[PDB]
This record gives sequence, structure tokens and C-alpha cells, in this order.
Amino acid sequence: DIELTKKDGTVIKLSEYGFIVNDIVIDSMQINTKYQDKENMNGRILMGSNYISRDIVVPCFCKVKNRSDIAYMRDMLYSLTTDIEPMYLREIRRKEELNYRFTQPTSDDYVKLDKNNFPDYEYSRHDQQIYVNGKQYKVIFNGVINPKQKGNKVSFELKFETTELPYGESIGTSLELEENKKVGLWSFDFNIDWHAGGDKRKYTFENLSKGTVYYHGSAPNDQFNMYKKITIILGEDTESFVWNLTHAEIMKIEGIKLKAGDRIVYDSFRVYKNGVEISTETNISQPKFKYGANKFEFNQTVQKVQFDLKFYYK
Amino acid sequence: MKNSNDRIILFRKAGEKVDATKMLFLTEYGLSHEADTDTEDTMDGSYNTGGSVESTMSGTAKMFYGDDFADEIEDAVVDRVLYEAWEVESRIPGKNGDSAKFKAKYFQGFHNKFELKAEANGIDEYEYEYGVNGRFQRGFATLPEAVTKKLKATGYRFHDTTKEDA
Repeated sequence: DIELTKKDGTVIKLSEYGFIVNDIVIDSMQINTKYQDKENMNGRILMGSNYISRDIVVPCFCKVKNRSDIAYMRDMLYSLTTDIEPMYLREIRRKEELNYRFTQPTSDDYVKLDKNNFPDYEYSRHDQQIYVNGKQYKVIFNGVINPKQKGNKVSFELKFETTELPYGESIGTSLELEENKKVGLWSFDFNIDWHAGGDKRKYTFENLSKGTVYYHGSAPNDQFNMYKKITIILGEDTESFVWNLTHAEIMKIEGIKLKAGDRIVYDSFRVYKNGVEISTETNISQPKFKYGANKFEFNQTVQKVQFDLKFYYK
Repeated sequence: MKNSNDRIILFRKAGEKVDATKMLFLTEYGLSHEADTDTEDTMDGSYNTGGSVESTMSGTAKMFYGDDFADEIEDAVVDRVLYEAWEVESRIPGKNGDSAKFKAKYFQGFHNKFELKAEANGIDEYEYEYGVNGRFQRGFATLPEAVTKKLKATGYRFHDTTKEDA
């Protein structure tokens, strides 16, 4: 219940700004269907079906000490939130409906009050809220009205909306999973084994014709807009270079001659032959990680493969 | 320090050019002036703008054979006849050049309710609730001779024995 927003150049959270929130409700993704009805047949063909948009709603109110200040506070809200600038929203929850604790009415152990006139139930460090999950959402704002209930309390009804892709982009790459350097950004929503360096954590293999990958993301990383990015030290010289993959298509690189120690950066629908001067004419096919086991099969025992990606959720 | 017996009720049907009619044998009585505050409160203050009143007056009575007035009240309730009524307090006469006039509260409306009740070997009473059109008007009113003579209401003066008088 804070509605964190990471904008291009800053980080903001509402309750820091005197802005309590009632709740956050996140719709699912609007499935746009594409059916076609045959003329006299009791059944209609599916041309397609496709996720579109994940409309968020967040009603937030605010109290202040005096009626004038309402105006300022409201303006702050707009200047703080209503941003066409695609932002990264992060949801927050509490772990408990906190109450005031027992005290002693002996002219001592009195109660605290926040900067806003409320009772601080958060006595200890471990009371305040948490990033409930290690993911974000690429988000933009839609129109709000501000009904002023009595006093200094005024409500607002934010209506956020997904920007590019209706998915729960996981923050942090898969290499931070590999190297346990960055802390946070890994919630139990992702069923992740502790065996760092073990299987289903590793995306850095060496000297293999074929290997195994566990894509922890329920949603499939077929869309190029996702940050799926591979880089391979090819290991062995060749004239052509095929690699296959399951839950995806076959990939070739024919017609250009390579060398062993040369490396390929295989970005989404894009191929850096040696990091620059992209040679992407050969078999334009992009790979697709669906969920769980995504087994790959090279053909000449690359001396290194490693690939970072982002986990996406539905 | 005021006995209710003193207060008196006078009735009349509006489009009738006659003198008022007292209401006899009313036990209870009541006169409620409600109000509805047409108030609009800013977000940084408060205000009252107006008031819609819902005045009315209630009464009981006991249905003695002599008078047919209760029948008139009933005919009103069922026929929606406009009646003008005023309570004219006795023993509070005029001050300046006014001695026979008496303090009063004049108001007109329609009788929005009437309802009797009766039990075994019991007098048959009734209860009427009468609306009030708008605001009432106060003003010293004079009584009609009929009401005056009724007000006296002396009881069984001294008669004599052994056939001199009944």
C-alpha cells in the first residue's frame, strides 16, 4: 500500500509524500480475440487470441493539517504521478493488519503520532511495508477526479494502464540470479532453488553441444520487446552454424563464415557478429522461452554460452 | 403557572361566512412545529440557507351527543376541505384599546388525519391531526357570543326540595 514508482531518473513512493492509499487492484490482461465465423457452421474459427493491456487501479486519499494545503497536496500528486513518461510501478503490501500495542497509562509509554495526525502502530523496524514481489510494471496514467470529503481528507482514483506489453516484468536480470550479488529483487512467487550454481539457476554453460534451461517465468518470452539477450563464444570454427531449441523455432546462420574465438551477441531478432556491424540476414528467427525446461541443442560444442533475460508473468 | 383549560380552540370552514365553532371536550392537545434545515456546507465552513417547516396540531375529543362537529371534521378529512382554525387563549386580553380580544394563533390547512376509538362501557373518543399551510399568524382575536356563553359552563345551580323544582 505505497505504490512505488521508478521513473526515468528518479524513485518515488506515495506514503513518503503524505499519501496513504486504500488499496491496489490489478486487473488481468485484456485478451483481444480474433475469431472468424464460418457462414453456416455451428462453430467459429480462432484466427488468434492475444494479451493487450493490464489496467491497474489505485484509489489514494490524503489528509493534511489545514484546508488550504489540500490544493498544494493535490498538485503535488499530479506533478508526481500523471506522467506519460513510461514509468515502472512496483506494488507494496503489508504482512499484517497492524494494531497499536499494549502500553502503560502511568504518565509514560505514551503513543506516537506520524507527521500526519495518525497513530503510529509501526513501533519496531520490522513493522513497515515491503516490496511484496520482485517485479514491476511498465505503466502510464489515465484521468482522475478529486472528490473532497470533509475536513482535510480528499480522495483520488488513479487509473493506471500498461504501456508496451501486458506482463509482470521481473526486475533484475537472470545473471543477478547467477551471481548472488544484488540482494532483494527475488520473491518467493518465483519458485527458485537455493542451490546457486546448481541446475535451474545457471545460465552460463561451457563446452557443450546441448544443455538445459529452466525459464522460471510462467509467461513466455517470445516477444522481442522483452530483454532476452544471449551471447556465445562459439568454441569451434565453422562455415555455417545451426542451433535448435524447444518451445521455439530452429535457427540457422548460413552464408557467412565465422571463427571459433569470435563471439556472437544474439539479441532479440538481432545478431551482432562481433558486437557491432550486425550481420542479421541469416534466417531471421527469434528464440522463445516458454516456461521450465527449455532445452537447447547446438551443433559443435560452443566453448561458452551465457544469456541474461527477464522473467515475465501473467 | 398556566392551566390548559384556559386555552380554547375555534374552528371554521373557510368558504363559510359564519362565526367560529368551539371544539368541546378535547382531552389532550399538541402543536408541533418541525423544521427541515435546507443547509449547504462548504468544504471550508458551514451555512444554513433556509427551512421548510412541517407544522401541525393534534387533538383528542370525546364525542358527545349534542354536537355533530366531529362529523364535519371527518367529512373534511375524507373530502379534503380547507379549514381555518385558531387557538385563542383566554385570560390574556388585549393591551392597547383592546379588551374583548384575546391572544391567539391563527392557521389554516387540511385535516390530514382523523381516527376514533371506543371500548366496552366506555365513552367513544377520537384523535385528529391537522396540517398547517405555511406559517401561522398571531393576533388578538375576539370571540363570538356563542363561545363566550359556553365558556361560563356553570353546573347544576342550587335547586330546591319537596317539588319546588326538579
